[PDB]
Amino acid sequence: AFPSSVQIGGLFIRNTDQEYTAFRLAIFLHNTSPNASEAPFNLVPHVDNIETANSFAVTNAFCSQYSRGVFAIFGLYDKRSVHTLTSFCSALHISLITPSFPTEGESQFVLQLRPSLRGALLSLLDHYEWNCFVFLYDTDRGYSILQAIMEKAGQNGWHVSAICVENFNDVSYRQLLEELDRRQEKKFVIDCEIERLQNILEQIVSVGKHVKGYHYIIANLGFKDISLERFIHGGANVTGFQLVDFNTPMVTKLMDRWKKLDQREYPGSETPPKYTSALTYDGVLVMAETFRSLRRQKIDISRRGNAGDCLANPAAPWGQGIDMERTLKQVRIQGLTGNVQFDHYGRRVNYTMDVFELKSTGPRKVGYWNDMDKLVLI
Amino acid sequence: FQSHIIIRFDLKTETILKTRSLDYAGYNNMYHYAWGGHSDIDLMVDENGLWAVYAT
Amino acid sequence: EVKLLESGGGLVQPGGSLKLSCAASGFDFSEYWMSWVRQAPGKGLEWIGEINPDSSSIDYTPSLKDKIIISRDNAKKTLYLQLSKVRSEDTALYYCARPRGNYVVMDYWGQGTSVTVNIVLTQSPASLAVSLGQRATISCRASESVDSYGSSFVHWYQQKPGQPPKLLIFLASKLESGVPARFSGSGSRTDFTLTIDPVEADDAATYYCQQTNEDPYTFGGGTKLEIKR
Amino acid sequence: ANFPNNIQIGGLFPNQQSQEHAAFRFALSQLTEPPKLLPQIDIVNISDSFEMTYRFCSQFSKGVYAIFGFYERRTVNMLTSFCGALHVCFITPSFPVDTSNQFVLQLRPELQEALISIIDHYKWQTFVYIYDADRGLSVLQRVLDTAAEKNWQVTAVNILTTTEEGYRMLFQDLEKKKERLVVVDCESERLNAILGQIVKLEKNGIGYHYILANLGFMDIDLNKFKESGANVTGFQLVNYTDTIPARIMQQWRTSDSRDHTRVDWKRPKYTSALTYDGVKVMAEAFQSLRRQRIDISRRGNAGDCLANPAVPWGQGIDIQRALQQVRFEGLTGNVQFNEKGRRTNYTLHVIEMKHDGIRKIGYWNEDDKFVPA
Ligand SMILES: *[C@@H]1O[C@H](CO)[C@@H](O[C@@H]2O[C@H](CO)[C@@H](O[C@@H]3O[C@H](CO)[C@@H](O)[C@H](O)[C@@H]3O)[C@H](O)[C@H]2NC(C)=O)[C@H](O)[C@H]1NC(C)=O
Ligand SMILES: *[C@@H]1O[C@H](CO)[C@@H](O[C@@H]2O[C@H](CO)[C@@H](O)[C@H](O)[C@H]2NC(C)=O)[C@H](O)[C@H]1NC(C)=O
Ligand SMILES: *[C@@H]1O[C@H](CO)[C@@H](O[C@@H]2O[C@H](CO)[C@@H](O)[C@H](O)[C@H]2NC(C)=O)[C@H](O)[C@H]1NC(C)=O
Ligand SMILES: *[C@@H]1O[C@H](CO)[C@@H](O[C@@H]2O[C@H](CO)[C@@H](O)[C@H](O)[C@H]2NC(C)=O)[C@H](O)[C@H]1NC(C)=O
Ligand SMILES: *[C@@H]1O[C@H](CO)[C@@H](O)[C@H](O)[C@H]1NC(C)=O
Ligand SMILES: *[C@@H]1O[C@H](CO)[C@@H](O)[C@H](O)[C@H]1NC(C)=O
Ligand SMILES: *[C@@H]1O[C@H](CO)[C@@H](O)[C@H](O)[C@H]1NC(C)=O
Repeated sequence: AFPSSVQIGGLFIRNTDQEYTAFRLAIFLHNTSPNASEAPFNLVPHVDNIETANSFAVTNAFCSQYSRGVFAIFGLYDKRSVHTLTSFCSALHISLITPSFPTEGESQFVLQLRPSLRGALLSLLDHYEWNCFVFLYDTDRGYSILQAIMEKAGQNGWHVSAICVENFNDVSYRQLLEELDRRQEKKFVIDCEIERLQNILEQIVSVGKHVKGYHYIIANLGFKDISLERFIHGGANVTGFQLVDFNTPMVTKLMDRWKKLDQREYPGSETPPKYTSALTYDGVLVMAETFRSLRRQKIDISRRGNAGDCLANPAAPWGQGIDMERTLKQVRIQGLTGNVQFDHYGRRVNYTMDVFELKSTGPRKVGYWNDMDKLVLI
Repeated sequence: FQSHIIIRFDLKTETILKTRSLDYAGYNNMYHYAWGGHSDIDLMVDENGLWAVYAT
Repeated sequence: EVKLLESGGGLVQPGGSLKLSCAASGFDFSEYWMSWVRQAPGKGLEWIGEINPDSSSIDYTPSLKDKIIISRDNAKKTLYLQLSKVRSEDTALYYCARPRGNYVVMDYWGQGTSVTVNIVLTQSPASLAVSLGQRATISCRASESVDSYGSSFVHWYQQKPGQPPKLLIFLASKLESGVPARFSGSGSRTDFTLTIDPVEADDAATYYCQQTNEDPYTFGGGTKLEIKR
Repeated sequence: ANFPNNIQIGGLFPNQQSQEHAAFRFALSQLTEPPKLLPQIDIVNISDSFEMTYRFCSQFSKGVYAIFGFYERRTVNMLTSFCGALHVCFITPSFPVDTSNQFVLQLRPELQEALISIIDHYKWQTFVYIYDADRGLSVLQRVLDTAAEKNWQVTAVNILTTTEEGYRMLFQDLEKKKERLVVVDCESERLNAILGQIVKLEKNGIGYHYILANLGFMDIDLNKFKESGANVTGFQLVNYTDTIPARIMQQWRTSDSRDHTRVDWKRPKYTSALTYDGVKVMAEAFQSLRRQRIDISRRGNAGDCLANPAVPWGQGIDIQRALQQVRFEGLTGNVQFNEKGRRTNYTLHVIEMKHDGIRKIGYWNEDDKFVPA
């Protein structure tokens, strides 16, 4: 006697129009499906766009969604909201599907869709035989990449000049680039946000380091979504990573609907989907798959008696939450990002990415990185 | 207060006429606005008449 | 474990001033304050005087305050107590002891000697005799609270006639340091209890329960323990 | 009237048995002024945000005026957001962080600048920085950035992620060259085991200069590092020779009221001094509130913490201003907070030990920097 409507939660972040559009499109495609096996129920999303005021607003949104009787919450977080959201989700046995930056400490009731970027970066830095370079980073997504880079430098004798560019402006960017060129530093690894990376690239073109002889490695999961036009003409060496393969039947099947969508009804559809939107779509597919698997397991999901206040004096975890988390960690689906499968820590396992390089004609696929096969070149 | 009840009150005769219940509506900061403050039910008028915006 | 040396016990003239040499060997009185306790023969101990570690202000016995004056030097680590109009009952065994609050090893009283010129508790059984290697339990009932300021505020001292007393169990959480005695306080301990297992010939002494919860620290009647053959 | 007779103060302590709790109780018992502080202490896991926010909301609904507790890297942002939203002051002796509000008073002074000045004084250019992950990475960023400007060679080693074999390989690489330079930035309760690891399997002597980045130099057992040629340089915030700290410790020693836990001795920690001075700044701030006849008493019971139109109480800004405009001499010295709620205008006693004893080589200030002596 599975319920015909299953309530899910959605927590969204500032500047999340396109990912919310992908979430709504996936909800549309699941709910109005011609096949009766793909949609044996109906997903009811309780959506909160908070424009976060940190943990206070996150806790308020989580309590508002928890009182409605949601089974799983599809939420995003930043550096100021990951800990409270993960602790609230783990304490109350509510699953959290997040396409945000991956973490390590949270190991209960958290499913992260974004794969880690440390292994591919280390394999690329050791296949390129880099021993003295400059790492421009920011702390908006954790310290895992910086820690891994410093550990590899200590274990291999590299010379990494680590610079945090969180509070850097355009003038300071130009001064830093000129100072680094004065020290004959031409090898760079950039791990920043999308806007910060675009500003860094604009400053690099402004000072004129996009000419041949300069090498840049972009620590981003989307390489074709970055406007790299002057670097093609200048001849600078640019190497990047891509998570979603645009020459995949599922991805082009989605793209057929994406170009047919209405901008005034589905905002953010005027541009091709980023990797975050693809991860959101894959997360909705994962939720549908695990709800169908729970239906096949004869588990009557319900939150009739657990609906109430989050901060009660006795902690009242959901009884069937551990069943939901066990079913969520056992999924193995095919989607926009390829093979979606999770380990017992709720992290991405068995994923394949494509390592691209910038040539005179554009981005050229050079190799592919797999979790167990490391870097394989073509 | 603390109910999904719409009340009509006269500002001239100072008496009560109708106290109806909004069917399937949230109350007590259940479905408020972004600013909150127990704004779960919003009553307005337009050229066509009287309208109520709430959530279900 | 600090060392305390006390020697020179002998009779004096009628009303003559007497002094006892208490030397703190291996340590100094600045780390742990030295306090002198007077015990009569066949009676509980009484606090003769409490001093300070920095040698700023010293106290005296609550019974006879102005009758006895004790002067101590922390740098020299030497304490001397004097009195006037000494009587037959005033010639009791006076022993110096370092402060037990600093550490378990710091609870090392002096040798003590006798001359011929509070806390209320009852320990049972009074007459105890068991063979070597046996387990012995003694219950010390008290009229005060079993624990002051949360933790226990009672202790057990294993004293012998003519020998330096030693504190085996203190506050039911820190046993005697250096030589870990098998008997220590445990549990809620409404009555002070210490399960000695296994027993030994060297572990045969008079165990007296003194409660620091009730001001001042005065030794009770205690329970006598021996080695049955 | 000017102030309520009894003022409720919340407390979030990691455990019941600690030296910090004993310092809290003794500092509360010392005060005899008419403004009395009633403590409400809850034992709460500091690594869980759910339990910590439940305790915070319970204490806020009870009606506390200020909260004295500890946090971690997980609960710092939550506490900062809740204090900035509800205008409730939080006084802490934990590690300072850059991401904070004006309602969080961090009693522990920063050390990320004195360490750089000490390294610059010793003319270090190639060294190994052994740091702790769960202590804040701001000092590691500062070290790396200063290395980037000054062309240093820093080998960053994490304590958690390095096993014994990795430490052995790192130290063999250190003895490959002549000048072995190590900067350790880690807490005392783990630095004891770290130094035991260094002295047990690894070795030192004739070189191996260590710079220990901590606020307490007498808080660790350096006898294992003694009787060798290794040089250890650290920072000292409190020393028990000056008149006020000696008087406070003497009153603590000869206390008529017995303290809790087991002992209050055997290398007392600087966090107890920070707790003592936190109670003291709370007391002086509330007495200054009573002196100026500014009404602080609550006009109505506080509601739920999760009210969406959360308006701040009007006395919160006055409480924060009184807590911030404080200048007294305590255990750790001069206690004074700037406009950002962190400690400023203070001093550290730079102490070196080179197989002879303890020698003070100078002091570091926020204005005169490292002045040798
Ligand atoms: C205080 O709260 C923290 C949460 O921030 C608690 O840490 C958490 O402890 C649980 C176990 O009690 C950990 O779950 C286990 O994790 C291991 C992997 O380390 C996994 O193999 C097990 O199957 C299980 O899931 C949890 O990971 C951990 N969270 C962390 C470290 O972020 C801590 O235990 C609490 N302390 C007390 C005294 O309650
Ligand atoms: C990694 O993913 C691949 C799929 O891309 C897995 O290969 C599948 O393995 C199952 C058996 O468990 C077969 O039924 C499928 O036909 C395989 N698909 C293929 C070959 O395309 C592979 O098992 C995964 N590895 C791990 C360790 O999970
Ligand atoms: C650690 O301290 C010792 C003691 O000062 C230093 O040894 C001195 O080294 C200099 C130059 O090498 C000599 O001129 C002195 O005679 C040495 N003094 C003694 C007492 O031997 C040692 O160099 C220091 N270690 C480091 C790494 O700076
Ligand atoms: C930094 O702290 C010191 C130490 O308290 C302050 O020095 C005191 O200043 C006041 C007023 O100027 C004097 O009355 C005290 O006698 C000083 N004490 C000592 C020990 O010198 C100093 O003023 C503080 N600096 C700032 C900018 O607040
Ligand atoms: C719809 O898709 C499901 C899953 O592939 C399949 O089992 C079912 O037969 C399909 N129904 C129709 C009518 O094609
Ligand atoms: C630029 O990239 C090409 C292709 O990988 C490589 O052969 C060349 O050595 C690179 N040059 C520099 C300066 O990195
Ligand atoms: C200890 O404090 C006293 C205060 O009078 C000071 O003179 C002395 O230099 C301090 N010692 C150290 C090592 O800082």
